[PDB]
Amino acid sequence: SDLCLKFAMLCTLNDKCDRLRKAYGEACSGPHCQRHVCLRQLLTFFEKAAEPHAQGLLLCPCAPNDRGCGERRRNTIAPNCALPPVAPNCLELRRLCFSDPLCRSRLVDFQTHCHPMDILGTCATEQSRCLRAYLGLIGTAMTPNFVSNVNTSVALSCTCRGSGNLQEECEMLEGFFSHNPCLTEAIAAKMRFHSQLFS
Amino acid sequence: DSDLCLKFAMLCTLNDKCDRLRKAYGEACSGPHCQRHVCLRQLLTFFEKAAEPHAQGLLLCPCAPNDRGCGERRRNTIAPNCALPPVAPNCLELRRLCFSDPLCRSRLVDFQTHCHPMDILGTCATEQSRCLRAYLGLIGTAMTPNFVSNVNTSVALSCTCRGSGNLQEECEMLEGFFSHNPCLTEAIAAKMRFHSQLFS
Amino acid sequence: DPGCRLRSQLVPVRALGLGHRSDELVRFRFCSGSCRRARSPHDLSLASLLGAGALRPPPGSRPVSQPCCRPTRYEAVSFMDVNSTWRTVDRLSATACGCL
Amino acid sequence: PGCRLRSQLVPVRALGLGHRSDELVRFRFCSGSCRRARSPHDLSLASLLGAGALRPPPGSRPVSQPCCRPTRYEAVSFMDVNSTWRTVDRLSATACGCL
Ligand SMILES: *[C@@H]1O[C@H](CO)[C@@H](O[C@@H]2O[C@H](CO)[C@@H](O[C@@H]3O[C@H](CO[C@H]4O[C@H](CO)[C@@H](O)[C@H](O)[C@@H]4O)[C@@H](O)[C@H](O[C@H]4O[C@H](CO)[C@@H](O)[C@H](O)[C@@H]4O)[C@@H]3O)[C@H](O)[C@H]2NC(C)=O)[C@H](O)[C@H]1NC(C)=O
Ligand SMILES: *[C@@H]1O[C@H](CO)[C@@H](O)[C@H](O)[C@H]1NC(C)=O
Repeated sequence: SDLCLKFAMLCTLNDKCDRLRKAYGEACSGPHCQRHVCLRQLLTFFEKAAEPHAQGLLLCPCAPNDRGCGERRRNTIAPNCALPPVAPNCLELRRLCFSDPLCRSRLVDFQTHCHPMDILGTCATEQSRCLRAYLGLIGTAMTPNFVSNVNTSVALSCTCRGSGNLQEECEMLEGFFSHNPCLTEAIAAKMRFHSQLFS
Repeated sequence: DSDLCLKFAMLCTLNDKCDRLRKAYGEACSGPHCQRHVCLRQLLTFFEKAAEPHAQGLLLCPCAPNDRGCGERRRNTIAPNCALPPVAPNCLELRRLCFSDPLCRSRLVDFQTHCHPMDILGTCATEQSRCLRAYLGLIGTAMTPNFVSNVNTSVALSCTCRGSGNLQEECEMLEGFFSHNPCLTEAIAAKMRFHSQLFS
Repeated sequence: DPGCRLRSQLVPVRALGLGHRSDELVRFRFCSGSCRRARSPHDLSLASLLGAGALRPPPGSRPVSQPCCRPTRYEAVSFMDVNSTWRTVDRLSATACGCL
Repeated sequence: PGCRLRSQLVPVRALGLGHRSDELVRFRFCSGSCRRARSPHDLSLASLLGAGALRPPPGSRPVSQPCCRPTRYEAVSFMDVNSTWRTVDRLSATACGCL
């Protein structure tokens, strides 16, 4: 079985992690989903779960052609429940974030730790602090997730359509997720680690 | 080698209706406890409601002469340690207590009507089966009759004629109607023979 | 009828384990039978797991996957003992049954 | 040994739920003896069963003890083979009793 499933089961084996995962799983299930309740439970998960368990659960490696592994990784946070059905403009998302003191705090942290210092992936701080700040956005108004079940790219649920005079500022925000060597290499490194750990 | 008193108890247990009625008075009449009036009322219901042949099998059951276990079962079948006052009163006082309650007066009237001997031989004034039903109809009243012994079939009220004074004869007459009455004796004896034969 | 219900049998008082000795037989009534109608979602999944070989046996008795057929009401049993004395033992015999 | 809450990881596929999954879940259930408050009826039932005085009825045999049963429950949640989160209410025991 794939390593995404294995790391999910490592969480299940841990009484504390299993309880936190079941809790958001329950809050984020079904078509009857209550978005704000799911988001609260996700925030709680990443807040309270042991970092190695939370990172293993989400930042799990998938072979080239393992669509099932990637689909699992992509749905681990229950994006159909957690993300709005309609993607807003990305700056609006940031605005909503600024409007909430917890979210505002989480965005500042991510902007601090995941700032790229060069094309090699050097972060402003450390790789591990970047990952922590990144996962700290999950359950906020700016919840990032994997875009594909065949690759490891990650993005917000937003668009830069209807941006007008604010096109570049908008694409710049998207770029912090799509075109960020620090974030990309921190995720890729952790995934390599998880592969090598099991091997 | 069960005795026939035990066997007849069990024929009752085998009949749904009789089992429930026997269980009812057995419960009401148990224990050093026992509310005597509840026991008496469950006895009255039992003879009222049980099929006559089941009720007569239960009580008028035959015992071999030397079978004291059978006789003791028969003598305790109506739970006399509960049903009867622990002091035996004068028989004429007891009848007076009987007379005070319309039901008891009526049961005593029918026993006198059906169990009166029409001759010295013991022919009953009506028929033996009517006498037995009237005799059993006194069980649960103030005038409850019962077997007196575990070694013979004699029956009596639980009363004495001692201290009857100038009324000694009137007392003995009432007592005697139960204790030495050829109609009643013959009716009981025949039913007991029938019981021995049914099981032979 | 294998479904939970009141059953009746004539038994020796001697087999009831009462310490009063009697030569009598009594009707003794008890509850037994299936309660699969009253199974919960938990019960149904527990029955599936057992049917599937999925559970290690816990120590002691097997888990039950359905309500138990049990008395909801009782009555006394009465009999004459070997000394010709009437005895009554309370709450000995069932009078009604439930899937509990 | 006595009546208690028990816990095991089981295949979601064994739960009889229809939704298919490759996940294991923690499942809790109740089992064990309820031999404590021993009732007159149960004492005699057990005596009669021990003396073989009872012909076995059709179906299940009678029990001479209360049954170890759940008294409270919680949901079970898992991702199915299509990576959709599913939840089933009141599937797993959280407390037991002798009922
Ligand atoms: C069926 O079997 C019964 C049970 O044995 C016999 O009934 C007994 O019959 C005898 C003889 O008639 C009765 O004897 C009488 O005792 C009276 C005292 O009775 C009380 O005291 C004893 C206490 O030991 C109790 O058992 C009883 O319940 C009473 O509380 C005496 O006062 C009588 O005494 C008189 O008669 C004798 C003999 O003539 C005289 O010497 C005296 O001076 C006095 O006049 C008498 O002795 C006995 O009481 C009866 N017991 C019972 C329980 O009824 C039946 O006779 C027998 N039936 C047949 C038809 O054979
Ligand atoms: C991964 O897939 C998405 C859409 O499926 C695409 O837009 C993105 O550029 C891909 N990322 C990489 C690094 O190939």
